[PDB]
Amino acid sequence: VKIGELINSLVSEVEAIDASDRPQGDKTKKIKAAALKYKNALFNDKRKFRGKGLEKRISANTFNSYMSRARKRFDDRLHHNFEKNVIKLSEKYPLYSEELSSWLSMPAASIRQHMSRLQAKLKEIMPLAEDLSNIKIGTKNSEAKINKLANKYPEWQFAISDLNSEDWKDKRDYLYKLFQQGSSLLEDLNNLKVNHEVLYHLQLSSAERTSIQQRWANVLSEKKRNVVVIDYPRYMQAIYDIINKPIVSFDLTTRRGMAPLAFALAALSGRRMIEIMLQGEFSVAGKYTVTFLGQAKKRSEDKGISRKIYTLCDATLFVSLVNELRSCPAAADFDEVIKGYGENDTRSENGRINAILATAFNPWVKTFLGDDRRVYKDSRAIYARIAYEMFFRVDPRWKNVDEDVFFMEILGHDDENTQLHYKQFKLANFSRTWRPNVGEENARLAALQKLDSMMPDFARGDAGVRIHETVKQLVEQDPSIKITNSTLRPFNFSTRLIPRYLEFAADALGQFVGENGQWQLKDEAPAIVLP
Amino acid sequence: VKIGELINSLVSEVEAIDASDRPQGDKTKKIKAAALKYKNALFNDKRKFRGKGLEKRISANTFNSYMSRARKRFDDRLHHNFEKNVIKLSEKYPLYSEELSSWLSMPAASIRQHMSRLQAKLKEIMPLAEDLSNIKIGTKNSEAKINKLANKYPEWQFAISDLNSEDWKDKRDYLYKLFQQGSSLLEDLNNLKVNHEVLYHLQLSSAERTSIQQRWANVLSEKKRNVVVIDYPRYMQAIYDIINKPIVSFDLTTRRGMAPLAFALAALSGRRMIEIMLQGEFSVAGKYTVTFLGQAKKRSEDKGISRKIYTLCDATLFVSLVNELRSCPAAADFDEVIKGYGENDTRSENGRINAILATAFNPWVKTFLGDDRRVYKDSRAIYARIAYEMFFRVDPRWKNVDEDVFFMEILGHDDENTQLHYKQFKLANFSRTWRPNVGEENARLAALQKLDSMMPDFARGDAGVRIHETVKQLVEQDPSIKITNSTLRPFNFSTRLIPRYLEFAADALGQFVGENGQWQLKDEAPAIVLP
DNA sequence: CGCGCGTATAATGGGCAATTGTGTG
DNA sequence: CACACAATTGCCCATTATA
DNA sequence: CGCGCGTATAATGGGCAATTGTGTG
DNA sequence: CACACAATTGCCCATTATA
Repeated sequence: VKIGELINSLVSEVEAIDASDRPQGDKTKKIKAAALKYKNALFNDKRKFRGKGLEKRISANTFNSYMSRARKRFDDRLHHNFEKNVIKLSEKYPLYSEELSSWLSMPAASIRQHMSRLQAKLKEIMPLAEDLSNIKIGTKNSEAKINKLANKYPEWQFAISDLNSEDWKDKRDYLYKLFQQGSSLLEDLNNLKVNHEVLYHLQLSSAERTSIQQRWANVLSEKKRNVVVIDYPRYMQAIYDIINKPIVSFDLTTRRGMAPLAFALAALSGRRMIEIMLQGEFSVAGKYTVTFLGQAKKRSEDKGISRKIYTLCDATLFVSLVNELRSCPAAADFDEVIKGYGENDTRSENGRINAILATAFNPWVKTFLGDDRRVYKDSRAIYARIAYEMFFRVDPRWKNVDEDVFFMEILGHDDENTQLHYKQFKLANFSRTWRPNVGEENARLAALQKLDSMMPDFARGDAGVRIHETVKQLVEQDPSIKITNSTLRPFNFSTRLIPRYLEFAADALGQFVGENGQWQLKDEAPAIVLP
Repeated sequence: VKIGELINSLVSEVEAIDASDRPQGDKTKKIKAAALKYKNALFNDKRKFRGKGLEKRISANTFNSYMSRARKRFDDRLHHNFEKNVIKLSEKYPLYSEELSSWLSMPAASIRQHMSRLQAKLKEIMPLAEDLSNIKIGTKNSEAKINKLANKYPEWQFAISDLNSEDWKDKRDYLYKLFQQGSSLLEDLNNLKVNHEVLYHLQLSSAERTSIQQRWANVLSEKKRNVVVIDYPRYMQAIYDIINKPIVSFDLTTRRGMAPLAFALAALSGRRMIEIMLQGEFSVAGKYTVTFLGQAKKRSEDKGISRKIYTLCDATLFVSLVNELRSCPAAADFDEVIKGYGENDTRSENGRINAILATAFNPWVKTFLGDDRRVYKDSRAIYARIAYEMFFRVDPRWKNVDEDVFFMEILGHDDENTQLHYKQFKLANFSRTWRPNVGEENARLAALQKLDSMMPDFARGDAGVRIHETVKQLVEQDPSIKITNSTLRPFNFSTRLIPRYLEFAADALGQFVGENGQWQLKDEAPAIVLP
């Protein structure tokens, strides 16, 4: 292609197509495996291993991203030696042959889910048995302890609660059979190979993995040692000012047009770009709380669970702006953008979206905030700080839980660990009591001071006031609009006259000429407080 | 032994002794390995695998703790196939034969340190090369970028800064040789087996490991969902009250005696018990800051680094109470306690200490705080909360770093991850302005109200006032002392008279009789605010 | 963002011997 | 005061739980 | 407490075509 | 007003960086 490094797509299929025949072949297992590895080194090298110069090969990041891609291409395919095996275990472990055997003819997509769920259940044997190996099996304290502990270990309540009942001894010895069997099953379920043989060769390499994993580890470390202070009210204000402009007030016929609004909605809820723009689903729950579904990045739990999240302004107004944005022109292509551009588009549907919006949104954001350094996804980091500083010590929801739990749940994380990435911001001038503004107008006022004063004589007759009147009218509308030569020509004023005016109204309009056209001097102190 | 489950010690050596001959033997490698595994299953089973009932075997926790022990018994011993190998790599990679070969005849204890340091250095190639593969090797911007990047990657500055200098091309191509060689070295250094062959069999088992690792994961999770609120001033006070009692004021001829003071010192600095009691080393640095050395639990960096830590009261007074405690009787056995009790004592020197102090301190702590549930090491959790609530937004030390960095550094952790265990407490009524108290005396005052009033006629002559006078004198001393029958007999008062008095002074002394002897009604609201 | 592993300390309870506590002869 | 008997301290270790 | 791994999103820049901007014929 | 030429928008993708 044009400025491409690797013809990726072709490559990726050059193998999914090859390794689909290699397993199709009449030859058998021993050699097939021998040829699969082959295929991979074919894939592997092409991208970053052999016959590659230096400043022309892709990066470790681009390498692992592409690997994920190839690997993912086999998701729906399990190890050749799998089923053969699952059977062997049914035979080997009876009390678990209903579940084990219920797998076989099932999609891989849900075997994996059934196996980890089972592994999870089995992994709880060790502790559960230790708890019992400390409980008087007699009817003295059994009733209590049992119904307390039994109700403490869900998928066992059926065999636990059945200890102190119509039966006793025999139903007990039963468990130990579920134990000694499930305990060694796990030992085998853990060792059991699941995903397709190829995957085991489509891995980076200790060398490559280790050094990436350390690099990343370093990047987020320097990050926690470099906080960026934000001015709460300035920020909050600028956001509220976006939310007000009537939906029509701004252009939405361009991908960039919906940047301000997109970033804002994201800045108020803390949801991820994709979540806002596409698969997120909200419904009001209170003035500042809204229920959410469609958390992204979940390695399929399968479940379409809902989490109650905070909203930094009327949650109703929020759900409507999201329903708005999702409609206006710029956002209608989505049902097609997703479908991709051909058999060589390896991106995900969500990825296809990112291909469009990301470039449209980030640039706006930098201007919006002042400095460049930070991006769109900062709305999360920001939001999470606010939500914290705003509701941790107040909402009786977190009475008995620590801050980490808070960041986790508010973010949708499956462990309090990943929220270590979301703490790069510090708030300067925060008040649980902040409120927006009604308004004033530096702009028109200034242009006014030079109203009639020098407008009848600024030109031959009328002109002087007709331009000024126009410019005023035009500013009163958008107290933040940039008046250029192109802004006034559509109105029909002597071309050699407009610029003559701008050079004049230069200070009242707050514009200066840079190394090109006319611009607007910086307004206030960009939410990002300098060092 | 008496109530022991496994004769551990014997066992552990029954093998270090066996597997020391197994490698001594004239037979060779192939079979030796065959026999080592053998040895292990001998160790392994004896503790938790075969020929073991159920409620009589040890726990997964006791199992992994004991494994650590056995493993650690080989620390100073490397793989048989190691040296053989290190050589092969010197040959294989020249530019790294000085370091690789400098290993060989060296203690294992420092080879391991030399290898991870080298691995670390090599793991930085990937990124460093990518940075360069984006730098104009010409003298246009080289000087700047290079001296910026070169000074950014330490053990490379020698070969990096030497790019834009007396030389150019040849010294560059040099790096790529350090790169292509170090890059594949790592790939091999990572795969290289280091520690003794046995270790690879003295492992738990996916089944066993996975389920422990999940259990633990669960225990700390329920923990972050169960915070314990502490009353800042009550707590702080009770602590300051301990610090004041002149060193002589309390018994230190018993291990328990030094509990109050030990817990207090720990409560003021946030250091670990062992750190306080034995290997910690402090020197004042300011009113509230002190420098510390001897951080425990570090898997030898080798380095005796010092970290500046906070102190919750005069850091000078602090360092003196630590120098005090470390002396008084109860703490002098330490130089011998450490040596152990024989060849069958598998504990660590620090462990040997824990064997003594832990039981002596925890019980005091529970009474001290009110409820039982929590222990000694809570001083850390507490401290870290205070230090946070106390200095995060104030000490200009953390201007550009997030809370996690704070907890980390204040704790001595090697990663902001482990500080997720130290957040179980929440402070109720915290003020950066708290101050102790001068004093009052409910006790004596009350006993006073019943002074002469009814003392001359409380008994036959004198007695009435002589006992009361004594009891008063005795309380004025210790406004918190428990007056029992034994407290007054050494003074020589009619035995059938003391109890007659206590039954009387019962309410002024604030004592009641429980299901045994006389006790003291609870004082205030134990620092642990109820739910 | 979601999934996994071996080590170095602190904490709990048992079985005794010493000391605190009560009556009372 | 001294003696008999009830509890509670205090100890150190082998287990067991946590960072 | 300290040490390790594969995936699902968001962010950056290039090469063009369209539109904003300036002079001015 | 219409035309020539300077910049800046706006786009979507293949890379590359982050959670």
